[PDB]
This record gives sequence, structure tokens and C-alpha cells, in this order.
Amino acid sequence: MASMRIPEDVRKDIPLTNEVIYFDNTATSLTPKPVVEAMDEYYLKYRANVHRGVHRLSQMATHKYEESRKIVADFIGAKFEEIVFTKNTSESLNLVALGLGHIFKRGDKIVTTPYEHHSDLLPWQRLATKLGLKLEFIEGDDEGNLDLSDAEKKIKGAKLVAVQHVSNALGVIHEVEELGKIAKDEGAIFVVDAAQSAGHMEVNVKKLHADFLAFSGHKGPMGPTGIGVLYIREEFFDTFEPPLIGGGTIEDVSLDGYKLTEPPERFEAGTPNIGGAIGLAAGIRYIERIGLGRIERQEHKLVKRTTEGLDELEVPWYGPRNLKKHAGVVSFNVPGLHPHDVAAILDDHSIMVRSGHHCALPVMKKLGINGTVRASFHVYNSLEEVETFLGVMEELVKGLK
Amino acid sequence: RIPEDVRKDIPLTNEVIYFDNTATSLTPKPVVEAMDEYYLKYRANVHRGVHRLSQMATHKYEESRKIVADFIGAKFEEIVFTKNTSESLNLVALGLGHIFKRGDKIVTTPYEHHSDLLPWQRLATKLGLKLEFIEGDDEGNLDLSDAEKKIKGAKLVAVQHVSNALGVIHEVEELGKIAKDEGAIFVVDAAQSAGHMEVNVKKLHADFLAFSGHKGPMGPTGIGVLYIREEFFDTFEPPLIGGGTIEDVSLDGYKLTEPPERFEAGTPNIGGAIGLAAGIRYIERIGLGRIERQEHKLVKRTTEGLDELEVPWYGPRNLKKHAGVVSFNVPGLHPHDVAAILDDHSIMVRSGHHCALPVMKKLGINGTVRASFHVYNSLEEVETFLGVMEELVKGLK
Ligand SMILES: *[C@H](N[C@@H](C)C(=O)O)c1c(COP(=O)(O)O)cnc(C)c1O
Ligand SMILES: *[C@H](N[C@@H](C)C(=O)O)c1c(COP(=O)(O)O)cnc(C)c1O
Repeated sequence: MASMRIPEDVRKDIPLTNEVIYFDNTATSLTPKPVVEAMDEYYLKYRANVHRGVHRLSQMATHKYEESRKIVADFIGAKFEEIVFTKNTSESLNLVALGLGHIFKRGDKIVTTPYEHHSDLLPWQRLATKLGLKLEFIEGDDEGNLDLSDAEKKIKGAKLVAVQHVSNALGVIHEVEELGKIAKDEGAIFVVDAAQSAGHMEVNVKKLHADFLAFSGHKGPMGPTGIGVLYIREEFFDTFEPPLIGGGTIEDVSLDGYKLTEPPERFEAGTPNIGGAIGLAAGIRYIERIGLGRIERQEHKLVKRTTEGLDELEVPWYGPRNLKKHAGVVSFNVPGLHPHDVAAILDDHSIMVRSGHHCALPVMKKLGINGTVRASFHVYNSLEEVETFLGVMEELVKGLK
Repeated sequence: RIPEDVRKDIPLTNEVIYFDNTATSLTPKPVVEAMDEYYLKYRANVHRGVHRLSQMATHKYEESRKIVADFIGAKFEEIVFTKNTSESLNLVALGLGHIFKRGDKIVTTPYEHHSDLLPWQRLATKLGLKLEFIEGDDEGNLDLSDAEKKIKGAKLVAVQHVSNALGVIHEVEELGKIAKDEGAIFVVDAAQSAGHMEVNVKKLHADFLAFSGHKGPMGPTGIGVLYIREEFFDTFEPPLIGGGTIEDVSLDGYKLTEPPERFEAGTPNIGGAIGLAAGIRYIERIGLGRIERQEHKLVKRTTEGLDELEVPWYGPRNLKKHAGVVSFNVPGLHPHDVAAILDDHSIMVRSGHHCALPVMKKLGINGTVRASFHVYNSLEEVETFLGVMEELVKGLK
């Protein structure tokens, strides 16, 4: 929408960008000043709880919290009522397992990918172990490319399919639209972990054939910490059983029992993170002013240069060689050095990078490595930063071992 | 300095008379500045990275957890961050759900906020348990002799420290001694006590304790606490698991890590925990003693002014047992209407059932209007309240 120069105009709103080269955006994003200003105005100018209390402050907070839910719903192509606020993606996913637990029978089958983050693996493991389910992993290569033929066989008799949109370890962008169409043809519930897609590329629930979808405010959306989202497609309102219950979730309560209210309030127990939802809505508004298409483009350029530069240094990097299937994340290793050491040297030069397993241990074991070092980007990162990154990589790479 | 020196830090204080503190508190500038510093100067995820931003974030996050532990007399590792009291309470029910057998007994009070009632109701329903209520009066002072009777066979006792509808301060020390004496696990809902009066887990004999940053502690929204006494680390099943929760993981198995990370699934509300820690620091600069005295002084004046006006108020007549909350009703007028006219005068009050329908149904009322305080509220505010209240009751001829 807005006429902005990328990345110069985003950088102007983010003071830390003058201090460091921030390449750890898959862990969490830097926060623009206008997102913190939107939260600061709730705290200082209209501080109150919601649930439509008659007083003016509650009226204004409530109106802002509702606005925030709608902004989020539009961003995803969802209806207002299908959006539920959690603390993070992890909560959202656990809520899907706990909320659907009751519909599984011994011998049922959950299928996922072998690349999942622990948060999109552990709930399904625990649930499988407890109810005697089968948990099967669709097959794929070491770059993260899934065998879609194997996907069709695995999904066939599946009760539920849970997949990440993008891998936080490898940067592979899975073909979630195709996987969703398969799940639909086979009558399997489809859950998408969009923790690394939201705010970096397009995420639309109807395009993705999603039944549930989860993402985290603090990542691509450029919101604060402490705010997540769980999309619950309306088809499921009659079966999903709210895992958290109490204030705000009812029509009536007596000492003998209770009656739940309509969604979305049905799923939101107690005072919500009002400030976080306002912040996330400002994050989303900020993203839409830049445009998801231009964000993707800017990340693809950074990925292209970084990658070409590491080939020149003969530094192996992971994930798909086809850049059309590679998000703004480049995991790499320097043979002869431990990832933690590479990240430490990079930190002494003011370049922030992550090292280790990335909460994706099955990725590291599949590939047969201890960790990787990971550089991740966002729209505010620059080609200039990548050049200076390559410059220190170059120096670092000198000497044997 | 009290309350002027606190009011200097809250701009809203110059725009309205905020008497809706039990719903949520107003937030002082230093709380917001602390959260802004994280977002603008050391923004990063926690867990562990070598990079400097992550070192700082990790350090401040841990520091927050310590500040919260010390606030309530706990051990660093016994503090779990959640989104609010309601999540904390639900997590207690879900993580202990496995220890009950059909016919076991859960005991609570009859004045509970829905968040400290429904999880127990649900659990009793699904497990064939006995859910029983200790008796009390309309004020609502609990019958402690009845509590002995009821806690005897109990597997778990859940009580609120203070009622958000009546303002009654329960005798939690005593109820806690009883349940310990009877071998029951004691769970305390301190949503309305944290930040308004002393809450120490040792003194309270609590096994589990819950509170909300956004209320008395003058912290932000989205940050709750659950206290888990070290005794229960091997019984309590973490209801939410994944990132930051493990030691190892493979495609068909997982090993969980140690408290408190074992109970915190995914990227935590870093900015909230840091905001909460600065609210607790702000609270301590003032002192819980002074906060409680300031609020008692407002209740006492408010209450006598409403007697003078023939406006009935609920909860304990004994002010020693009455927190900083006064629920009342104007005869001839629905509470939502009293709240509107008060709002027209820039006085913020809450009306309705306050998510405590069993309180309303025990008293035989639809709801009440609720004026609630904090340390920054003033005597001059209470007087202006009583003035519009007077005009309001006069007009009703
Ligand atoms: C977040 N992963 C990062 C913390 C990282 O790798 O550095 C993530 C989640 C969990 O999101 P939370 O907000 O709950 O921490 C889930 N799925 C994926 C793919 C990622 O990256
Ligand atoms: C919070 N009650 C207020 C919203 C009000 O009475 O208006 C409360 C809870 C729930 O805490 P949350 O932060 O989850 O909403 C639980 N117990 C009590 C006693 C209160 O007041």
C-alpha cells in the first residue's frame, strides 16, 4: 500500500538496526516503534479490562480488542469468530491436541512431517502414547522436500494431519496447499503450524484448506511477545472442547454446573492479553503497509546473496537449493568449528545469529549433525548487512580447522 | 507522597476517577518504560543463544522470575509464567487430574470466581468426584467449623484469598493449616490479594498459588503466575509441552527438562514478565503495608458515606476482613444504570455479576455495582463519588 523504500523505511522505525545486524528473526523479530506506541497508548490512555463494562475506558479497550481480533482474522482470511488468542504458537498447538483428544480411538492415525518443531510434535506424541494412536511421518529428503507421493499414502487413512508451513531449522516452504487438498479428499483434519510463515509470506486459511492454524505474534508479524493465535474453523465449534475454562467462557454458572458461551469467547479463559492483541494488530497493520509480497521479495534477495556468497566460501548450507521453496532462513555450518563458536565470533562483530538444535532435534538427527548456525531475515535486513556478514565469514574461514 | 507520588506516575489519574481496580489496575509509567526498554533496546528471544541481545533478554527474564519468587516467598524454580490466573488455575486441574479416583472429594468456597470453580466442576464431572462447598453467610464469612468438617476427607482444597465480588478476605492461613493437618493439597487463588496485601506461600501453606500481573501488582496484561511447591514436581503433569520443555526428543519419544522450564511451553511472554517484575518493584517501593492502609481508609469512608445515604453495601461489616472493594446497589435502579451515571461523571465503576454468579445467586440479586481501589486512589476522589451518589439518590425522590 504505502510508498516506502525497503528496507530503509522499516529500518527507521527500529533503533536496534543501528546497533547490530539482527539475523535471528526466526527466534523472534525486532519490534517497530509504532507497535510499541500502540501498546503504550492502551497502557497510558485507555487502560481497562474488556467484557464491555459500561465505563468509557472499558468501552474503548473492548472496542480496541475487538478491532484487533478482526484485523487478525482478515490477515488470515478467517472470520472474527474463528480467531482465538493464546500466549504463543506452542499454546495454540497444545490446545488443538487437548481440544480434540476425545475424538480419537485406539488405532487411529496422526500424520505429521519429520521436520516439525517440538511444539508441533510433542503434543501429538503424548496424545499417541496415551490413547494408543499411530503417529506416522511422511517422508522427505535432507533438504526438507517432502515426498508428496508418500504423503498421499500416509494421509489416506488419517484422522488428523499436522504440518508446519515452514521449517524453522531448514527454511523449507512445504507445499501446504497441496497437502491440504489431500487431507480434504481423505477426510482428515488439517492443522498448520504457521509460526515461520506468518508475516513473511501469504497465509490464507481457505487457500491452505486449514481446519486449525497457529502462529506467534512475536515472529514475522512484528508484534509483542506473549500473544499467539489459534484459528478454529467454524465447522469445529460443535466438536472442539475448550481446554481452558472460566471467566469469560460462560452463559451461566451455578454451584451445581455450567453452560458455555459462543465462540470466540468460549475458548478465551480469563482476562486476555489485551495489550498484546492491540500490539499484534499494529504489527499486522505495519506489515500490510509494506505488503507481504514485498517482504517475501526482500527476503528472497537476502537469501539469494547469502547463499551465493556461502557457495563462494565453500561453506555448506542446508535446506532447498530451489530458492522458490526456501524461506528467509539459512542454516549453515563451518566444517571444523562448532556452531556455538561461529555464533560467538559473529556476535563479537555485532552480528546476531542462532546456533544449535533450534528445538528441532529430529531435523538434526535425520541429517546426522549436532546443530547448525542460523541466519534468518526480515524485511528490515539489508543486502549491505549480508555483505558485511560474508566479510566476516570470509575472514573466519581462513586457516585449516 | 501517598497517594500523590503514585498519581504523578499515572496520567489517567488526571482524567478519571478510576474505581475499577479489581477488574484491572492502572499501570504506572515505570512499568511501561521497563517493557519499552526490552522492546526497543534488548529485543530477543530467551532460551539460549550466545548473541548479546539474547544474553540480556535471558538475564532480565530470569531476574523477573526471581523478583516474582521473592515477592511471594517462593523459590525461583517454583514460579511458572502463564497468561493469567484463569490459565494458572486450569493448569492445576489438568496437571493433577490423574491423581483422583472415583469418589474422591474436592472442597472449595461458595463465593468463587468462575475461574476457580469451573475447572473443579469439570474435573468432578469427568472423574466421578464429590464437589463440595464450605458454608458461609451472605457477607460472606466462612464457617470455619464447617471447613474442618469438610476438609477432613478432601483430596484437594481450592479457595480464593479475597472475593472479587464481596471484598471478603478469607482466613487462608487457617484454612491452610486445616488442609495440611488433613493431608489435602491446598490451592490458593490470590487474584485479588496479590499487590494489595501480603501473600506469602509459606504463611499460607499453599501447594499451588495463582495470581494475575494486571491487577494489584500494577503489571501488564497477558502475564499470570502459577506457584508449584517443590513437593509436587514429580506428580504434576505439565499440561502444555513443546519448545523449551525438553532435554531430548526423537521421532517416537521425549524426555522433559527440569522446573521451571518443564512447565513453560514455547517462547514466553518476555515483555510481560519484565513488566510484572517492575510492577512488583514499584509496589515494594511503596510498601504493601501502606497500600493496604490507604485502601482500608477509602473503604471506611466510602462505606460510612453509603450508610449515610441509605445505600446498602455487601461483604463483611468487619473492616479488618474487608479488602479494597465495595459492591453496593441503589434501590430502584439497575446497577448498569448506576454505573452509567457514574461514568457520565468520569467515575469508573463496574456493574453486573463480576464473573461470580454463585455469589449473586446466594444473595438473591442480579448483580451489584462495584467500586474498587488501589493506593493511588484518593480521599478527594471518594468524596466526589459520594457527592454524585448523593445527587443520584436524591433525584430518585
Ligand atoms: C518458533 N521457533 C523459534 C523459537 C526458533 O527456532 O528459534 C516456532 C514455534 C514455536 O513458537 P513459540 O512462539 O511458541 O515459541 C513453532 N513452530 C515453529 C516452526 C517455530 O519456528
Ligand atoms: C479477576 N476478576 C476481574 C476480571 C473482575 O472481577 O472484574 C479474577 C480471576 C481471574 O483472573 P484473570 O486475570 O484470569 O482474568 C480469578 N479470581 C479472582 C478472585 C479474580 O478477581
